[PDB]
Amino acid sequence: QEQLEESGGGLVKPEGSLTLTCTASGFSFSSSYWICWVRQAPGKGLEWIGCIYTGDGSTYYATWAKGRFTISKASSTTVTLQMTSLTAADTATYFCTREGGWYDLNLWGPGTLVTVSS
Amino acid sequence: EVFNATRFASVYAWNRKRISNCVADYSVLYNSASFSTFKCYGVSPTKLNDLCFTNVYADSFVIRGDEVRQIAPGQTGKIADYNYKLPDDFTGCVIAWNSNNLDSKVGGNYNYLYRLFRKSNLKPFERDISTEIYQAGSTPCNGVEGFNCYFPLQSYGFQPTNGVGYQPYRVVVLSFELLHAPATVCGPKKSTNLVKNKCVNFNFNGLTGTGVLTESNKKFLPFQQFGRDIADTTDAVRDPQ
Amino acid sequence: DIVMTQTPASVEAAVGGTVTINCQASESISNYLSWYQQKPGQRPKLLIYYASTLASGVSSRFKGSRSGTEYTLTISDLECADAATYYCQSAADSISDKRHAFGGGTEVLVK
Amino acid sequence: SNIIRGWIFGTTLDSKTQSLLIVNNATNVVIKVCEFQFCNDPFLGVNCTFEYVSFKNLREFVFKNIDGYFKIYSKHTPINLVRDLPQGFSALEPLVDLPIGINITRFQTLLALHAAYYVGYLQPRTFLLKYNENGTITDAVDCALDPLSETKCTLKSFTVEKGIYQTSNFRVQPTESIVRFPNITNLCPFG
Ligand SMILES: *[C@@H]1O[C@H](CO)[C@@H](O[C@@H]2O[C@H](CO)[C@@H](O)[C@H](O)[C@H]2NC(C)=O)[C@H](O)[C@H]1NC(C)=O
Ligand SMILES: *[C@@H]1O[C@H](CO)[C@@H](O)[C@H](O)[C@H]1NC(C)=O
Ligand SMILES: *[C@@H]1O[C@H](CO)[C@@H](O)[C@H](O)[C@H]1NC(C)=O
Ligand SMILES: *[C@@H]1O[C@H](CO)[C@@H](O)[C@H](O)[C@H]1NC(C)=O
Ligand SMILES: *[C@@H]1O[C@H](CO)[C@@H](O)[C@H](O)[C@H]1NC(C)=O
Ligand SMILES: *[C@@H]1O[C@H](CO)[C@@H](O)[C@H](O)[C@H]1NC(C)=O
Repeated sequence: QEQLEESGGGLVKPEGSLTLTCTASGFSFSSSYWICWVRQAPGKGLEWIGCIYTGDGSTYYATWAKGRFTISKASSTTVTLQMTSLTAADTATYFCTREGGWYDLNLWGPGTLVTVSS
Repeated sequence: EVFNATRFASVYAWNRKRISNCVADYSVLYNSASFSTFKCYGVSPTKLNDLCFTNVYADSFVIRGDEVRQIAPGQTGKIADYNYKLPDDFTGCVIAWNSNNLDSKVGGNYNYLYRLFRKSNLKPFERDISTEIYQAGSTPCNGVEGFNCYFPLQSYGFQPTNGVGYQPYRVVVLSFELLHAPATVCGPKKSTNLVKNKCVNFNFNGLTGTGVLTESNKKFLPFQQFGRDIADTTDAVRDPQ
Repeated sequence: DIVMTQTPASVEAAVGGTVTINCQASESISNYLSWYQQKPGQRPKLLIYYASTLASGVSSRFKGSRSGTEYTLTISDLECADAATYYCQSAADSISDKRHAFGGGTEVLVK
Repeated sequence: SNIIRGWIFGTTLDSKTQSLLIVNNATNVVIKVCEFQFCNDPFLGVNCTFEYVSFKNLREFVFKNIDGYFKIYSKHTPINLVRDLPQGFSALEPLVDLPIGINITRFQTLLALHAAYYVGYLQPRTFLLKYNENGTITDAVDCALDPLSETKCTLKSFTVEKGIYQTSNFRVQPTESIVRFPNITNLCPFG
């Protein structure tokens, strides 16, 4: 069935640029307003930041992280990824979730772990 | 009439309306507040009535509630490269308005289609109805349906209660073309009440003369417009009204 | 940006019971509202389509009321599996610009 | 019996390119640009870009194409002669000046099957039209038909008194062109 999957490096240097890979079993070529910028703090909670549309419009970032975070969807085989800059004590867990109708998040992805410290 | 149509064509089969032998007034369109978007990429968004153009082409189709701004020159994307593509040099205007209350039905009506993928990007002002099966290199598609190859046309799922991004939105794009043929569709001409027995500057259908107008006894032939003297001086005009 | 608040996360019940949680926003639009189930150490799940609906594969006790500007959700018959924090998500209503404001959420504790 | 019922004005007139078509119907007249192919017998049986909606009797017509306009002139003076168009003068008043904007180099006529028509040709020729008091062209003379007409043209009058009048200049145009250059010297030894 349709499912979202994620993969990323376990460790990263402070204020270092890390690329977060994402793959989806469903093509979702034209009607996928998916979000992978929801920031799940450890023991505190999730915090949505930005989205992305398949039309290469880059949508909006909500100025939560201003412009230090960007989305560059490579399309191809459901290949989407995000770049981070000036990461400082950012939370480890964040999921690539797909968005359905009525502005919801029907299917989420597996958790990821990143450590800001060296 | 074309804005008040009952049926609207799909994006992959957008209807084109050609206007000729007609005087088009844009005052109603300008003053109509039902339009949620009136951004125009032409020379002027108000001098359209004043400007004179040879022919006008109107393209009407239904797309997603989002990516309405995406309908513009350039702006690479799914709709740009595999649906109705606007040329890089466009002198018309883009009009968008919501129509949820009439064209949206429960159950996700599938009367609206769109082209997902093709071999190459669509050239500007192109209509494709072939809907041939797209291939992804392997091409094991001798049957009706195979792996990595399906129907390139996908049915829109539109719901009134669905988010506005997925809600039905109506876009009509008008294109102005300049050719060697004479102009036949331009704005209305404002005419004032004539004044006689006074030296008044007048513009009688492009005559642009100055003098005193008074009733005449000469019998103009029905096809004739303005008389002349021996020295080729305009000395009589026929009022168009 | 959309600002929002919610009720304190403290929820206590002994055997089942009905506990109401209010999660509201000042400028949240109508009919565009969805909650989720956040099982600790597990993938988040959707339970509602929009405006206190049932979606699919969700118990009939996961209902709510849109009411006025406030948005109240009702959960009943708390269990060990149901003893997970729930999050309320609100989104803007505009084609030109839209944003989401995740809430602090409430945590379910079963005695 | 009014057998003639319209004309076709198209460069190819076989659906290859846009072509003009005029049909004559007692209630209305139809003019279209729509390109279409018709049989070698286009007789009337009893996309598009433009559209218009409108032997005692002799009908005279003049068609021309300048600056993308298909001007039409007509006149229906009663004629009591069946052998030929008789002597006399009758001007033609324009009827339709529709802005067609297409090129025309071929012409066809329409008939009916259960009738003599003359085809003229127009070339740039200066005229000296005589307008009546009401504005109707009652007579006209050529400017190059014969020396008397040329004299009338130069003096801007239909009558010329006795005398000698200079009309135009007689010039012998060059017949052949010759170019001569000195006998060629040795070419460069690129080879
Ligand atoms: C347009 O055409 C009408 C038709 O002749 C012009 O004259 C009018 O004719 C009607 C019918 O006899 C009269 O009752 C009116 O008084 C005439 N004037 C108007 C202003 O209607 C008319 O002048 C032309 N112009 C306009 C602006 O209608
Ligand atoms: C002539 O036109 C009238 C209407 O203008 C139409 O009713 C009639 O059939 C036409 N005659 C033909 C096509 O022979
Ligand atoms: C009509 O078809 C011809 C080809 O026969 C084409 O050149 C022309 O552009 C078409 N015109 C319109 C308005 O579609
Ligand atoms: C008709 O054809 C000629 C020769 O191809 C071309 O130069 C000309 O522009 C055409 N005329 C019109 C009115 O389009
Ligand atoms: C001009 O019109 C007048 C007035 O109707 C008429 O009497 C006369 O015969 C016409 N023709 C002329 C003067 O050639
Ligand atoms: C070279 O010599 C040959 C043989 O005489 C002659 O045909 C040719 O023109 C000369 N030049 C060249 C090949 O440039």
